[PDB]
Amino acid sequence: VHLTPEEKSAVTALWGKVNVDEVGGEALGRLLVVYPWTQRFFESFGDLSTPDAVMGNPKVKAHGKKVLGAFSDGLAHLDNLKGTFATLSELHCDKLHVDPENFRLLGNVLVCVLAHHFGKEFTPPVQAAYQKVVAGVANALAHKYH
Amino acid sequence: VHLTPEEKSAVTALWGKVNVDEVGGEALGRLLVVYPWTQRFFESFGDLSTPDAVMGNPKVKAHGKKVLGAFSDGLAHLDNLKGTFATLSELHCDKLHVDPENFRLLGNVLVCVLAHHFGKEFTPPVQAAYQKVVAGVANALAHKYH
Amino acid sequence: VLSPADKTNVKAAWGKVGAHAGEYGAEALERMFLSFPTTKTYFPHFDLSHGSAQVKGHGKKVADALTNAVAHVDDMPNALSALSDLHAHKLRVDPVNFKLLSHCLLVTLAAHLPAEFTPAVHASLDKFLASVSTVLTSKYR
Amino acid sequence: VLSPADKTNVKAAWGKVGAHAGEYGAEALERMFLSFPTTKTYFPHFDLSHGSAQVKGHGKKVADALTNAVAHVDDMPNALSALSDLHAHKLRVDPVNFKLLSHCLLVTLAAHLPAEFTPAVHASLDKFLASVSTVLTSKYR
Ligand code: HEM
Ligand code: HEM
Ligand code: HNI
Ligand code: HNI
Repeated sequence: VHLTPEEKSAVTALWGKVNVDEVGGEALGRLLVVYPWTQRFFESFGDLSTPDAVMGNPKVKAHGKKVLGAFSDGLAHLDNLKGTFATLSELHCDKLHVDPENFRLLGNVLVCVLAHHFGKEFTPPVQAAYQKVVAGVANALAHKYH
Repeated sequence: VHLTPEEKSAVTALWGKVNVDEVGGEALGRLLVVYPWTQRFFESFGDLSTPDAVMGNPKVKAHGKKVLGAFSDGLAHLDNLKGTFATLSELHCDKLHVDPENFRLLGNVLVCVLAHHFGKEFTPPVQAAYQKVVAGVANALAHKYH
Repeated sequence: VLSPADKTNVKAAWGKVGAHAGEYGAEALERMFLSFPTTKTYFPHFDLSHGSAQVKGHGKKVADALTNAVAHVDDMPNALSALSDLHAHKLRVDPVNFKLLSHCLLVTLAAHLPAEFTPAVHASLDKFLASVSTVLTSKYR
Repeated sequence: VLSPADKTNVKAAWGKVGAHAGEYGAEALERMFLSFPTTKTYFPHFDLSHGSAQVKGHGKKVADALTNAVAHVDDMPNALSALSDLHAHKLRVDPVNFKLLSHCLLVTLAAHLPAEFTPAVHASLDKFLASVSTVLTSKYR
């Protein structure tokens, strides 16, 4: 999982430029558009029938903020992701019944959203560092499943 | 992964009844038959044209025995699979250029071979314990890749 | 693509299973829930207790669908059309799980077909279950 | 299956890529080798470091193959037939790796197409690359 100090600094530097609320809504929305079976968890969110219906859905946006908010907090604990996300892992398993494959899909979409936003600034080495991060976070969220 | 005392007991108990020679040869042979692209590493093993040629190949059987022998030794290090397989991980990465997906394929084939041999004795809980082991060994062998 | 040789191997193997299919389906589900606990996230509404009648009933349905797919191995997309609709539009099971059930079905067949589960038949059954999985996920997006 | 809208989206996006296809192919490979080191096991004879002439050349070949797939989007199994043979019988790249290159291609396109890479286009491109991947692994067994 773990990153070099060069990679940790690259992750932190880029994230300082990230609007977490906005990127969160964008990432969750794109997840539901690109992999539409992931909509199964969000029947109570209302209209998800078109890409625009999904991306601009107020509840999708609100939940995206919440999810990436927790992600962002976790970036302060890259040495202990499993501990950091233990209670959320338990919750997603026991209460929400969310297949952990969804965490991996979200990670992939998030990397795409960062690339889209930052363009050439999202260099291959920076991508590699963030790939380590999203893999680590997905693995951490999957860890307490039983 | 992380085995419970009960699962560790079940794994060791079944393994004491395993003919490593037979099971090793069967597992590698079936890997090459069921997922024939895995033959790419074994051009020097000679005739691999038909299932019968693969299963009866002396180098396949030799090399299956060697692999499962190292697997067997690893079972004495269940709480530190990454440490014990660190040397072989580097070897398979840097010297042999073996895609770690191959470790996962072999694990699944091994479980099939054990089920084929033991029949009803390979109960769902025993399978579940062995799935944890083969996953752990595959992850350990992939851990030092770079 | 399933070869003519594959189809022969699958039909013969499933023929040997015969009326045990329903039982083997339930066993494969039990093996899947135990070995791959994340798959239980699709059945929180099920009773998953030991010997669950609900799991047994579901195993029968899965088995019957596979039996029908074997009988129509030349035209599986059409045979499994309604089932493909159901998984894509309602159940929405992530595609990665189909490999997990397929493996557990293979393991179940191996444990019950000592003479029949040759390397060649092993290969054909694996291809068949992958083909079924492909059809069942063909309408997901 | 690619929808009419998918095909419109893929053609429009690849059209915007235009003369940069080869460059983006090389960049996607570089991204893959750095983000997913296991993929390097298939190129032990390659210089894989940044600025590699071998990677640049290979990038062009991959891009050209994708351009041809776009041109024959309704007949990709036949258009990519020789390439599918090459991967199945010679190179024997494990099928799991095609998703890795596909993701890195998407990331590359996202980084270069700010206006074009909408969520709908994103979805279509992902489906397209998955379809190309399916064709390239269709003859493995
Ligand atoms: C070869 C693969 C599979 C086959 C042949 C199959 C077949 C079936 C069948 C026949 C039904 C019942 C349809 C009906 O009652 O109208 C069903 C329902 C269902 N399947 Fe699948 N299935 C497969 C894979 C999977 C996998 C991998 C999962 C999840 C891990 C899954 C989850 C479900 C669920 C949750 C239901 C609804 C059960 C209920 O509420 O009663 N299926 N499937
Ligand atoms: C969309 C996916 C892919 C496309 C379109 C593609 C296309 C190509 C093309 C056009 C060639 C050159 C064929 C020739 O020289 O006759 C090639 C070769 C090759 N590909 Fe693929 N490929 C894909 C995926 C992959 C992946 C994922 C890997 C490994 C991780 C891979 C490994 C190789 C290797 C090792 C070669 C030989 C390179 C050499 O020796 O110069 N390919 N591919
Ligand atoms: C595709 C499904 C899915 C994914 C990929 C996902 C990925 C993530 C990730 C990955 C980075 C994080 C950090 C995260 C964090 C959270 N999720 Ni997730 N969640 C998902 C489905 C949910 C659902 C469903 C809820 C409950 C929402 C509701 O209706 O209240 C949820 C609720 C939460 C909550 C609020 C907890 C509570 O209500 O007590 C947090 C925090 N999450 N989710
Ligand atoms: C792709 C297939 C492949 C798989 C799945 C695989 C899986 C494993 C597993 C998984 C349980 C283990 C424990 C293992 C252990 C070993 N392998 Ni693997 N190996 C594989 C391809 C090789 C090859 C190739 C060699 C070299 C053989 C030779 O001819 O020299 C090898 C050599 C070895 C050796 C001998 C090392 C030495 O020379 O000192 C050991 C031990 N291994 N291999």
